[PDB]
Amino acid sequence: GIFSKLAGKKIKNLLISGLKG
Repeated sequence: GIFSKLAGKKIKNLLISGLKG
């Protein structure tokens, strides 16, 4: 639920961090 919907955030935080390098 809350963690399922919030997943869209964490995933976006790792994508930008993994692509920023």
